[PDB]
Amino acid sequence: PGEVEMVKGQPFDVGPRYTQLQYIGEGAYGMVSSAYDHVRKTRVAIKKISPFEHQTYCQRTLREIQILLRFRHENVIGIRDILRASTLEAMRDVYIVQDLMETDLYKLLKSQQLSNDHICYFLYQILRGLKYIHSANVLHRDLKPSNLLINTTCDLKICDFGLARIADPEHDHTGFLTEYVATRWYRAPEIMLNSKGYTKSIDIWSVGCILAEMLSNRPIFPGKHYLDQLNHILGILGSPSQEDLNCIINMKARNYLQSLPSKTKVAWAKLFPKSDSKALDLLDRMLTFNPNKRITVEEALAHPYLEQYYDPTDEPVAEEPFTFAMELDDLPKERLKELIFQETARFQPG
Ligand SMILES: *CCC(=O)Nc1ccccc1Nc1nc(Nc2ccc(N3CCN(C)CC3)cc2)ncc1Cl
Ligand SMILES: C=CC(=O)Nc1ccccc1Nc1nc(Nc2ccc(N3CCN(C)CC3)cc2)ncc1Cl
Repeated sequence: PGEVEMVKGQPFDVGPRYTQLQYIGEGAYGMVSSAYDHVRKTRVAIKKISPFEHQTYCQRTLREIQILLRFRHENVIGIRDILRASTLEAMRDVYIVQDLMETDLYKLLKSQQLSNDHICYFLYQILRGLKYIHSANVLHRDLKPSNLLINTTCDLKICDFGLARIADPEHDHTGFLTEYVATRWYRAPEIMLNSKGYTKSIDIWSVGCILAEMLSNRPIFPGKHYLDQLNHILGILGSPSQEDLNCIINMKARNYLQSLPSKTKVAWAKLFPKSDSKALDLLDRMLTFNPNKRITVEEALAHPYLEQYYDPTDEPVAEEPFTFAMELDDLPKERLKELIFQETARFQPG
């Protein structure tokens, strides 16, 4: 009693309110457990984050905490509680308490073919969530099936906001083949050509890839390495039009694109011969090569595919947009640590 429960050889020091911990899964500097909450008498998810040796991990922890404490929406995961030591020097890790969900879309797509009904309704919930996120000018930037939690009543919640940023269209440009952090398979084509992923179109692309994946139970663009990802995308979308090329003036990007043999766009109905044609039309508009011609989240919700669920009076938006200065990303990790201490203060003490 009063012990420190181990999860996979890692102490999870969340007693006495939270006990009976079981492993759920891991990310790069994070481990998630389920636990019993003795105060609310229910099982919860607890994420242990140990970020304070790396500036980039600190950036991501603060970013996710600042965003999720300020968001409240049915299709976005909430923060219920945060535990950390009483003093800054003692604080070596942070525990984020969240609603325990049954599964993720990744798991579900590995285990079963979805009906059209389920595909449609998951897509709607993803877009409903994303409307709220984008209404605060926040970009998720890492939407994929494993970042979509699902419970036993088919409720879906978006999670993992560690790579989120504010839409910043004035500084989106970068060079050809610039390094990128988000999961390769869900990266839009422009990430590899001229874009830092600072506009809302990059989340729409990822949602397109998720729809494709829900229709066929496999990733649509599974690149084996950075450039291969672009090549997979162009293999299906075909040779960009001249109008779309003329929006790219990075010389190396254009010359790469212009070196490829001519190829016409593959008909979605040929890749997805047994899918609803309305779903394929929406997929077409989400996976457009040119980010400027890609459908917006509002337009996607209004699309005929989602018509059984579409209800703009029941699709709320955030109070107010958010701002995060570029200079945050240059703060020493000791300063990020103090901001995480501050942001988590309102949940003290145990
Ligand atoms: C939301 C992003 C994130 O933290 N994802 C993640 C990754 C691994 C483990 C847990 C987890 N987060 C949460 N999980 C749940 N519920 C839940 C998710 C996944 C499973 N399975 C474990 C094995 N695979 C990772 C998928 C199936 C079970 C339960 N609830 C809340 C959070 Cl934050
Ligand atoms: C939109 C573009 C597209 O997908 N078109 C295309 C059409 C046919 C085959 C491949 C491709 N594209 C790719 N091809 C390459 N490299 C490559 C270079 C030359 C050739 N030739 C050599 C001689 N030529 C006469 C025919 C084949 C083949 C492949 N890398 C990446 C890709 Cl994505």
